[PDB]
Amino acid sequence: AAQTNAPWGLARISSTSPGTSTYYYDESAGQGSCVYVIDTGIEASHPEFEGRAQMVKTYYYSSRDGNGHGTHCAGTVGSRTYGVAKKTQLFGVKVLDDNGSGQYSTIIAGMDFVASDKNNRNCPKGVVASLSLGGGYSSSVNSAAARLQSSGVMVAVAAGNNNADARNYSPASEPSVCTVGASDRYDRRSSFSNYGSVLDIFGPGTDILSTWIGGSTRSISGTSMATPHVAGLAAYLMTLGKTTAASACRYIADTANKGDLSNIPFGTVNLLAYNNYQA
Ligand SMILES: [Ca+2]
Repeated sequence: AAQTNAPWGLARISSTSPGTSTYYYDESAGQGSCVYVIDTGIEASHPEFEGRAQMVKTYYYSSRDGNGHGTHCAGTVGSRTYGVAKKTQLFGVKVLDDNGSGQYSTIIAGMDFVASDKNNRNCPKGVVASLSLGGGYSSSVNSAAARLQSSGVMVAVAAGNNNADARNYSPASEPSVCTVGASDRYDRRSSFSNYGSVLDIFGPGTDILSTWIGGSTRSISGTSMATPHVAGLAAYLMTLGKTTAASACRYIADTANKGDLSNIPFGTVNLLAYNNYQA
């Protein structure tokens, strides 16, 4: 398949080079996989989701996304126009309030929720979780992310937007998950992206067009936007049978574009997510 005039980030994850605008992908498009978006919720009624999105848990008085961030992330995972994995099922877990903040105890509960709830869903090709959130180091937050990964979910987490070493942020610093940095359309590390040895991979994170609340769309930037590209790529590759949840991060790193990015400090991987699709 070929989607012309795609968002630059989709085009980038199907290309060996910057500067193209078509997204190429296998038509299976993540069918039979599931992605949990652990964030501010998802506006499931958005037509871009085509009935494939639903809210499954909230820790607040409503399951509505009153912020937009979670809807934007879900759109990059799996919306029809803006998504990597255009046929995946999307499950929203609202651990962040409508101001975009959440207590660590609530975030931990949401991760343990996903580890159990996957047994209540039909995801024969595999289960992914996209965690576009983060704060200071907490061993409890890291151990919750580690447990989720151990349960058989591919966990993708944002490196954080502090232009600092991700070792000092959670769940970014948990070694066993897939920690995602952000790049821009000219293959530079995004100026805000955290870095360090704990990073596994970079994805597109600057000026990312996706869905928003009110049935709308907008471009925004962050490692939060890079993370759902990687989560959607994992869902896509699972459906193709190329990898499993336990192996997906290593598979993505093994098949990534190498050495493309500038401004990677020594000790941090120089790797940009790539779907290796050949039509
Ligand atoms: Ca890792």
